[PDB]
Amino acid sequence: MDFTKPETVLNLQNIRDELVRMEDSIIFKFIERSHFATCPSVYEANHPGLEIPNFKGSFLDWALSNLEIAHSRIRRFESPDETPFFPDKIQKSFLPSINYPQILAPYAPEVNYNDKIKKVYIEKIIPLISKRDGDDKNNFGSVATRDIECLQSLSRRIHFGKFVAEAKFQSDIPLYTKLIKSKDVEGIMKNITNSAVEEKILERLTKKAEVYGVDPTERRITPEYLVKIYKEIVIPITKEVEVEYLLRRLEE
Amino acid sequence: MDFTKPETVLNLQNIRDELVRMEDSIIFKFIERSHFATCPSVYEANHPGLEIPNFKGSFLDWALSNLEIAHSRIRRFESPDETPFFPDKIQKSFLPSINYPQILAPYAPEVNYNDKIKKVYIEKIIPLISKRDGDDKNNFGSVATRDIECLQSLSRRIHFGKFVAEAKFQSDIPLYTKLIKSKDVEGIMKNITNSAVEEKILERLTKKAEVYGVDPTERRITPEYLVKIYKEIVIPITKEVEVEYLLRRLEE
Ligand SMILES: O=C(O)[C@@H]1C[C@]2(C(=O)O)C=C[C@@H](O)[C@@H](C2)O1
Ligand SMILES: O=C(O)[C@@H]1C[C@]2(C(=O)O)C=C[C@@H](O)[C@@H](C2)O1
Ligand SMILES: N[C@@H](Cc1c[nH]c2ccccc12)C(=O)O
Ligand SMILES: N[C@@H](Cc1c[nH]c2ccccc12)C(=O)O
Repeated sequence: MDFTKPETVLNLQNIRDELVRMEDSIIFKFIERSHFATCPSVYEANHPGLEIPNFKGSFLDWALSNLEIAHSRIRRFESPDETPFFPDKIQKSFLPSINYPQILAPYAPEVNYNDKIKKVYIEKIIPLISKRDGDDKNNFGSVATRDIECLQSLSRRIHFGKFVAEAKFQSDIPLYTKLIKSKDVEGIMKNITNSAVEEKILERLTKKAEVYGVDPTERRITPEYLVKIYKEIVIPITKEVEVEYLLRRLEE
Repeated sequence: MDFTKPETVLNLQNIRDELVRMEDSIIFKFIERSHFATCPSVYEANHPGLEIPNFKGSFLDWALSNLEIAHSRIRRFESPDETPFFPDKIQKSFLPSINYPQILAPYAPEVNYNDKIKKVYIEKIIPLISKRDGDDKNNFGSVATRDIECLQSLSRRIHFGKFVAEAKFQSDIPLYTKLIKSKDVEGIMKNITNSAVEEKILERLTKKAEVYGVDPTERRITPEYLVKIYKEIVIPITKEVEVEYLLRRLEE
């Protein structure tokens, strides 16, 4: 799977292989975040103890958005597989453009669930993966930066749906063209769901969590929780992006 | 703790013991609700697909209010520990009155947070305890009825604050009389907060959630979430009722 070989990019298998390598990345990232308390204050927008000059949002917010700006400048978002958590704040690259062939539809950047991911991450995931409950009054930076690692991997993974979505469309235009004109969610949802795969995925996760989540010489990550996270969130939103991308596919 | 032994009712310990038995009730209720999707449509007031003849409100609304009426008739609300979610719609009992001695101040019925509880329950709790996200197009009744079980236990528990509040007042009139005339929230808040207890509570919850939330032969309820719910909502609003009841205590 290379971005300058549209064929390898739109291959459904190659895509799944890539999602797989990501499983480990996410696990690792979770494991790292697991070393710190939940740190409520990091996520509170405009916390009194952490007022950020000219900024409405959370500590995490500041850190993340800033990083997105810096990165935007060095071509981060002109890569189709990277969708910004703060699209309203990203500048243009001061580096000559990498001219990636179009592999997706022109509106792809507009398909963007980060808003959700971030909320669910903070509300549902954190409680599952952190040591204690409470503020680690002098690790907010440590926590935030890690949070961002998680968030950027989740977003990459999830937004990969677009590639899958496109891949599936391509492979039976009529079936999908029919479904899309109809705005037949349930029908589309039915066709993209492939439970067999979803299941085998949760199986790997459980093993990985077992072997990675424990010092081989315990439980920095709970296998059940890792499954829960994926099963309830990761995989549901990935599909949720496929339908979305699909509805607008015939668009224009 | 018997309602016809004012002394056992106003005992701070007996009261805490009763709040404890409730922990399990709530857990059980959560666990039951956990079997179904979030079912957005149940909570939407006047949903097009579920228009209820002569009724402005949600499906849940209809079901709950109706039940409150029926119950009111058979003496439900003349019991001090039961505070109505729909006080504006409850009738009088067609059964001879149980004549409970006054154990609380006369305005107690007026101290009523259901409005909040219901909103927070729907917005914050549901997302934490349900299987999937989405409408289970043919379980709205199943979901609603369960929702009501949760709501009625939460409300009972939370409004128990009044009893605690009264209990504490009684045990140092001057301190509180002083505080109340002053409208000294923070002072009152400080005196009723007893972190030690709050903490031991969250400890039990975590264990219970572990043992109850899993088939002993998993995770119908997440221990962390159960704590979150209590820590963030249950316990905060219970206090919020104690101050409220307290401010109006000297009233008249
Ligand atoms: O075809 C696929 O492989 C993709 C990925 C997906 C996931 O989230 O892992 C797995 C199974 C499918 O039901 C969906 C979602 O599309
Ligand atoms: O004295 C008490 O026992 C009550 C109950 C309470 C709770 O919500 O559990 C626990 C501790 C106190 O800080 C408050 C709230 O008053
Ligand atoms: N992988 C692409 C885009 C990219 C991904 N992550 C980044 C972070 C910073 C800058 C660019 C990127 C590239 O570097 O060409
Ligand atoms: N426990 C009281 C009041 C009560 C509680 N829940 C009820 C439901 C319906 C009718 C009455 C009640 C009684 O039954 O005497």
